Amino acid sequence: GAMNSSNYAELFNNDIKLFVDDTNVYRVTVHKTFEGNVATKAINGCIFTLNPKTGHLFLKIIHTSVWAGQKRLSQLAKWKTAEEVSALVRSLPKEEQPKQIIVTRKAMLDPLEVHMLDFPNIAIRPTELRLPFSAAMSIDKLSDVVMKATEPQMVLFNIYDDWLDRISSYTAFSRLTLLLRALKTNEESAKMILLSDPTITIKSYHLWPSFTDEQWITIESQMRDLILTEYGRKYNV
Amino acid sequence: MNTVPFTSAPIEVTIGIDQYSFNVKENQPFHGIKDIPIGHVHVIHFQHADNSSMRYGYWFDCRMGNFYIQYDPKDGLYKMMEERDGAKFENIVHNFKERQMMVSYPKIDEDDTWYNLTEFVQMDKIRKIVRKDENQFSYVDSSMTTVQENELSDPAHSLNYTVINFKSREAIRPGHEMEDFLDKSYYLNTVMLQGIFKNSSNYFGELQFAFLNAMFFGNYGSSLQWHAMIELICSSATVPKHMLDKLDEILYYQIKTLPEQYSDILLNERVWNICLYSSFQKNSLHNTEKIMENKYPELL
Repeated sequence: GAMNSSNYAELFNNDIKLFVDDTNVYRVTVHKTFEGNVATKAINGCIFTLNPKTGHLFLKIIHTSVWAGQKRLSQLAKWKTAEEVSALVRSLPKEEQPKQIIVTRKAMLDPLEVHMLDFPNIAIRPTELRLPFSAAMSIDKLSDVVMKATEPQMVLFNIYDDWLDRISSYTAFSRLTLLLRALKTNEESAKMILLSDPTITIKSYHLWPSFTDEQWITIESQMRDLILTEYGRKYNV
Repeated sequence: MNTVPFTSAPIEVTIGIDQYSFNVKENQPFHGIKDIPIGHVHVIHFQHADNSSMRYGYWFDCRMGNFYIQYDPKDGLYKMMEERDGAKFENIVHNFKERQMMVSYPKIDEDDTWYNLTEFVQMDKIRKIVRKDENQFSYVDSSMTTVQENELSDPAHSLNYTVINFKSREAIRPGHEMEDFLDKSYYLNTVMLQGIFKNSSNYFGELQFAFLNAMFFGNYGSSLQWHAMIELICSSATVPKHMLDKLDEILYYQIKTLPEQYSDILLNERVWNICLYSSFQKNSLHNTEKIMENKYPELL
């Protein structure tokens, strides 16, 4: 059923599964009109579809044109998400199609379920975890390729860079969500922490810096410390 | 006016006939029910004084034969049987009514309640849901399952209701995924009305049969079927105007006849709030809305 802290290591067995995060699909800025009314301006968005075992990110860029002449956009965004996930699945060779898709937001269950009707043997599941995939657009390279795009377009990434060459999926996934947790709670500072030292760079084909094993420890500890500082501040603890 | 005689009454049981019912004591001289209106379907039903669970009953139509009730002590229930001998049947009936051991079907003549609950129920359509074609009447009880419940086990005893499923290929045209699942009009009008039921009257008849099985036997699968048939209409932006006005009458009389104390298991909170206040058809169930509010404001 629902994914939570109990059935957490399932993400790392050898059943193909993907997470689908729909939070950055329909993005707007809110502004005032000449007459003083409020209006929205949509910007480009992205479906965040991630295999947590391998790091394979299928970033489906959502061009603002898709909304042109449409009503109930936040509702439509959910259906376009499911249409695009289904199309991803159909495009994958059978042996690669996922056996589970885990939506990060319960509202996506019914659109996905309806779009996946041709794949009855793929289970659509909710989750009770509080995953931080909305901060995907705080990763500079993902935000850049989304914002530059001029047409619908899919871009493949590995969100783990080359970490799996030295650590396990479980660990990889925890580093990732820790880094994104920090990025969600205080982007300025999280980014400060990653980029302070100009001598540790990001490879042209990577998303994150090329930290050594020792350096990843200092980083994870600074991420941790930031997150607990920000919680104290929010609640006065 | 037709009659259903009872050979005997060996055990203490509560007998029901349509929306009427009587207590009959063990070996009370009770020999049947007289003055049953020809022209509608009827249902006679039983709840033993010992076993308050399993309510069970027979759906029938007098035009289709001479029917009677005999207790079977091996199987331990009142059974409906057909007497094929014309003469021998009028002979038992005349004797018992001359002996006056029979209760009269107690119809107030202002009351169109039974007619309103059964308007679209045809006996022929009943025998396609309770398939047992050696009998002109149909047996239902509290415990029978539906075909859709059997997909998620003995098919002889199945209630073969029409399968409705909002998340199915039948309901959702490829490419109109979003549109069909927010606006079920397609699924209602083309697939169900024009495809399977052929007309709104058979639709309504199953809907109404389903309600009555839920009410008289607390058949939980009938309750599901009834709500599904309601949700499908209320979730459809485009419905024949005649069907909307009939549905408001149908529901009015169902909600009116329901026992007040059973409103908790027989009425699905989500469906009813969706139909009355969220659906396309919120504004089209004026009678049903008004009764629901004044009688069961809690559920909403």
